[PDB]
Amino acid sequence: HHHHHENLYFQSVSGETPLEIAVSLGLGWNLGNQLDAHNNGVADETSWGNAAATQALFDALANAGFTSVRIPVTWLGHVGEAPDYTIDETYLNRVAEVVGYAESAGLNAIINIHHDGANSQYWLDIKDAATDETVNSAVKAQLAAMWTQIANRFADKGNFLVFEAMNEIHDGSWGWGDNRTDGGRQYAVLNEWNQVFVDAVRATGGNNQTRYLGVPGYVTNIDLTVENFVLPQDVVDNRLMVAVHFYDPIDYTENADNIYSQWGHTADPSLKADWGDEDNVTGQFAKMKETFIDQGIPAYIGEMGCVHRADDLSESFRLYYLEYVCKAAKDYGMPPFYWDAGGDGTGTQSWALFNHATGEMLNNAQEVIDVMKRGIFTV
Ligand SMILES: [Cl-]
Ligand SMILES: [Cl-]
Ligand SMILES: [Mg+2]
Ligand SMILES: [Mg+2]
Ligand SMILES: [Mg+2]
Ligand SMILES: [Mg+2]
Repeated sequence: HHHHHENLYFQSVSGETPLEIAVSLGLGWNLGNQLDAHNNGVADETSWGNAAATQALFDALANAGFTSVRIPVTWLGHVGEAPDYTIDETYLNRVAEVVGYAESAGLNAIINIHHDGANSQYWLDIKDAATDETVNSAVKAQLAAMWTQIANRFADKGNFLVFEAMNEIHDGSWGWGDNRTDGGRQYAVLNEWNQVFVDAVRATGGNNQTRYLGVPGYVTNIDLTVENFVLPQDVVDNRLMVAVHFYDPIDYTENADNIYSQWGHTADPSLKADWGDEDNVTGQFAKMKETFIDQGIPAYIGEMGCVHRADDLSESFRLYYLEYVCKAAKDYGMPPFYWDAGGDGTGTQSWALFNHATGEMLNNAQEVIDVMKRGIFTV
């Protein structure tokens, strides 16, 4: 019995133990294909199928019963040259607008560095940082300078606001590259980068000294995280959370080849992926519980989800999958954040639950939201 009263007032992340931190984060949602979107080398919020995000969206998320929103942010084309790596002020203001929508609606919020790290193809380059100390130093300098500016811009915000160091770091091969054969250097470099982020945020002082921060393992993969992640040193206890992503089995959840329409024990074998059923969900989450949660280290599932099926029978399996994964997340100590890429809600690969500009629910989103809420908020 370590729990304590929450003698505060405004919405916030809170708690010292993994399970209490998870309660405060509740059920999450990602503002996807939004501030993460980029085109022609520059972040471009409206270029990947969404109109600009609004307060109306965040009010709708809160009314629907979400607790927290992850706001992926791509900064490409909005950061100056070394040594200052100055962030364009208007873009930073836009990030602050979206954070403010979440704050106003009584939601927790996570902001990050997102597609700057995509595939090691831009400045945030693990492949070359692991072989060239000059590159590693430049990456760290940019990471520290950017996070100093972001932290300073949000220094007045309370603990509703979380900073997540970066997104999905890999050398191009998505976890099956030189990270497997190089003796551990890439894993060590990512751990160093997370330490640089923590140090830079904490050095700004004030509220940033005690803010909850998210730090990922390699390619946000559960196995590579439990095997190789090292928790950074910190000046305060219990304010670093391990970030993982979970889409298993991606062939089903994203429906790439439009052939796997069922999932789990009752699925027809000819209509399902050949792996990744219920035992994979609990088996993977058990690794996170054994390595982190049970050792006092909080963790969260920064992205999860499953695309819509227009067919009634297939959609039943999608709702079952989402309900099963959310209930397992609750049982194993991690808040899940659903991946909502928005768009128009048509086609065979739609993640959208809300129109990102009007806040209106799309198609059967209410039923999807209800099953996810049942996993998190119902015993
Ligand atoms: Cl109690
Ligand atoms: Cl499996
Ligand atoms: Mg073009
Ligand atoms: Mg500035
Ligand atoms: Mg390069
Ligand atoms: Mg040198």
